[PDB]
Amino acid sequence: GEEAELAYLLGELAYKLGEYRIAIRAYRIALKRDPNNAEAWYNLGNAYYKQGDYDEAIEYYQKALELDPNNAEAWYNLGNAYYKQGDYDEAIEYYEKALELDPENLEALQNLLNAMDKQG
Amino acid sequence: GEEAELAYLLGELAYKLGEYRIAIRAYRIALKRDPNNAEAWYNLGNAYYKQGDYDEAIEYYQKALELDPNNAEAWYNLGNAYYKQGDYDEAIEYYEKALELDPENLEALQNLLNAMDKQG
Amino acid sequence: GEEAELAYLLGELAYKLGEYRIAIRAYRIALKRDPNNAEAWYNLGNAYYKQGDYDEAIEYYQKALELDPNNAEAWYNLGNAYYKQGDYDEAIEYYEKALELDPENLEALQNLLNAMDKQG
Amino acid sequence: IEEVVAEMIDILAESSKKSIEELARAADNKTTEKAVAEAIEEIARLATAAIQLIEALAKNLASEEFMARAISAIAELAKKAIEAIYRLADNHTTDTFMARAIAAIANLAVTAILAIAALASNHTTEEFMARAISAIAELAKKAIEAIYRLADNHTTDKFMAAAIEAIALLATLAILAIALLASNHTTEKFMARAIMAIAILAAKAIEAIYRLADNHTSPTYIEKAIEAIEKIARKAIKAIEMLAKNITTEEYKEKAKKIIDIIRKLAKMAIKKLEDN
Amino acid sequence: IEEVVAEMIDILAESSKKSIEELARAADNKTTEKAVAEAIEEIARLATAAIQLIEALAKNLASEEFMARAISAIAELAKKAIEAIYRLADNHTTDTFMARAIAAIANLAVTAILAIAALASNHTTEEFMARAISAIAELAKKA
Repeated sequence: GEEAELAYLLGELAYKLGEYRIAIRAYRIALKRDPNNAEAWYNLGNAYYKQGDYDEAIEYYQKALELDPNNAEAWYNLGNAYYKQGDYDEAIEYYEKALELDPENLEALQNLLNAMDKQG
Repeated sequence: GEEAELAYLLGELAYKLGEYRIAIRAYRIALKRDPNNAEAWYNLGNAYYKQGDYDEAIEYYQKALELDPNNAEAWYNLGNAYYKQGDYDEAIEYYEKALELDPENLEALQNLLNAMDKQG
Repeated sequence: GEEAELAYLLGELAYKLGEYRIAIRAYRIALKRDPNNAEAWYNLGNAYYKQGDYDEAIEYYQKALELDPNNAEAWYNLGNAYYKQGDYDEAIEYYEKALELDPENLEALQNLLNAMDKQG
Repeated sequence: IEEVVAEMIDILAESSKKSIEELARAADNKTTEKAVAEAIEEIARLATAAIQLIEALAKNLASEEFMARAISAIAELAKKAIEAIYRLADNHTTDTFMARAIAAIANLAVTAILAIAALASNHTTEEFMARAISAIAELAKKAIEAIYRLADNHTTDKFMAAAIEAIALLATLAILAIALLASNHTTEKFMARAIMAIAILAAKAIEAIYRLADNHTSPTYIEKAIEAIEKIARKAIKAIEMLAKNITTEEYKEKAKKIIDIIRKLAKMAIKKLEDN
Repeated sequence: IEEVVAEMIDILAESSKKSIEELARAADNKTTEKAVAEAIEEIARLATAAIQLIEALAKNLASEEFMARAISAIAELAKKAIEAIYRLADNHTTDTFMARAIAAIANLAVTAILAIAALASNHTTEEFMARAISAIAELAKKA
C-alpha cells in the first residue's frame, strides 16, 4: 500500500542520512503495515545496531533472514551483534554463514578468527 | 494514526536539515490530523521563527505552551519573538518564565536585561 | 489529499538532497494519487534526467508542460534531453520555446546554436 | 566666544581623525609587522593627545551645547582610533604586537572616558548627563568587543590574559564614571537609566570574559576569568546600590533590585560554567 | 562621591603598578639591550600617564583624607617605576641605554613631585602638608 511505500521511503532516507532513530520509527510503521518487507527488517536491525541496540538488532536481523536467508550482509551483521555481546559461539556460526554466501568478505573471515580466539 | 506519525517524522527531518519551509508544510498536516502534538506546535513555531515569521512563531509557541507550560525553550523563543517585534514588555515576561523553569538559561537572562533596557 | 501532500514533500526533499531515485519513487506516488501536479511531473522528469534516463525525462517533461506550457525551465530541460539523445531538430525547437518564454536564458541560446550546428 | 573655542576643537578633531586614518592605511599598505605596530602606537598617541587638547579647551565651554559637541568629538576620535587599531591588529594576527593592540585600545578607552567624565562633571542638564553616560557606555562597549575579538583571533596564549584584565578594568572604570556623573541626576527616570547603563555594560563585560575563558577551556583563565567576573559584578552592584539609594519611587527601586539580582545571577552562571569546564 | 573618585584612582594605580612590574619582568626575562630600553621607556611612559590621570581625578577630591590617598598612589607608582628602571639599568650596565635610565628616573621624579605639589597646593591641614612634603622628599631621595 501507499502508506507502506511512504513509510519505507522515509525510513530509508533517514537511514542513509544517519538519523537512525527516525529510521527506526519509520520502519516500525513500514513493517506494521507490511511485515514481509525483509529490507525494512534488515535496515531496522541496522538502525538499531548503529545505536548499540544489539538485542534489537539481533531480533530484526533474524526476521530479515527468515524472509531472506541469502542476505550475507545480514548474516554478517548478525554475527557482529553476537560478537559485541560476547556470544562468540553464535558470532562464529553467523560469520561462517555469511562467508558461505560471500567468500570474499574478508572482514567476516577476520572476525571469524577473532571470535574463535575470544571463544577459545 | 500512521498518517500523523509520518507527518510528524517528515516535519522533524526537514526541520533538522534546515528546510524549514518543508517542515512547516509537514507540521501543518501533522497537527491537522493530531492537534494535541505539542512538539509539532513547538517545532512549527520554530520553523516559522527561523524564517522571520514572528507572528506565526508566536501563535504556534502559544499553542505549544498551552499544551505544555513547562517547555522552557518555547517560553524563551516566545520571548525572543516578542523581542524581535519590539514588544519588550511581553519579551520580559516570557524570559522571566523561561528562567523560572530553567534558571541556567543565561541567554534568556541576558536577553531579559536587554529587553528591560529597550522597554525602558 | 494528505497522502498526495506527503508524497510530494518526500519527493521534493529527496530531490533537493540528490537522492533522485528516492524522489522518483515518491513522485510516482504523488502523481498516482494526484495526476495534475505539474510540479511533480516536472521534478520527476528532472529526477530521471539526472540519472541519464532521458526517455523518461522527456515523457515527464511533456506531461508537465501540457499542464503548464509556461514552464520555461521544463522546455529547456526537454530540449536538453532531446539534445543528449542526438535529436537536434527537437532540441532546437524546445530551446527556442524556452527562450521565447525566457529570453535571458543564455545557456538555452548557446545550446540552441550548438544544436543547430550538430543538426547541420 | 564659545564658537571660537568649539571651532578650535572641531579643527583639532578633524585633523586627528584624518591622521589616524592615514596611519591605518599606511599600516595596511605596508607589508611588515612593524608597520602595524607603529600605526598602533601613533594612532593611540595622537588620539590621546587630541583628546587631551580638546579637554583643555573644552573646559572653557560654559554653554552645554558646545560641551556636548566636545564630548562627541572625543568619543568619535576614540572610536576611530579603536577601530583603526582593531582592524590592523585583527588583520595582522600571528601573535605579533597583539598585546600592544589590546593595551592601546584599553588605554584609549580609559582616556576618553575619563576625559568625557571630566567635562561632563561641570554641567547641569539631565539629558546632557544621559548623553555623556551613553557616550561612555558606547566607548566601553566597543572597546570591550574589539578586545574580545582580537583575543579570539590570536588563540589562547597571553592575549586572552590581557583581554580579561583589560575588559575588567575598563568596565569597572566606565561603571564608576557613570556612577559619578549619574550621582548628579535629579529624577528616577534618569537614575534608573544610569543603573541600566551600568548593568548592561557589566553584563557585556562579563560575557566577554566568560567567553574567552570558556572557548579555550583553559584552567589558568578559568580562574582569572572567575575572579574578574566576580569583581565586575560586585562593583557593578555597589555602583547600582549607591545610585539606587537616591531613588524614592518604588517602581524604580524594584527595577533596580531586579537588575541587581540579574547581574548576580548572570555572573554566577558564567562562573559555574567556567568551573565545570 | 569622594569614594567614587578615589576608587577610580586606586583602580588606575593598581593597574599601572602591575603593568610596570610586568614590563620589568619582561626586560629581565629577555636577553637584549632593547628589552631593557623598551621597558624603561614604557615604564616611564605608563607611570607618567598614570600619574597624570590620577591628578586629573584627584583634583576633585575636596576631602583631604582622599587626597592623601591620591598622593600616596602617585608616590607609590613613582617609586615602583623608579625602582624597576633602576634594577633593569643596573643589571644591564655595559653603558648601553643607561642615559635613558637616568633621564627616565629624573623625569618621573619630577613629574611625581610636581603632581603631588599640585594636589597638595589645594588643602589646609598642617599634617597633610607635612605628609606631602615627606612624600616629595622621599621620592627625591630615592631617585
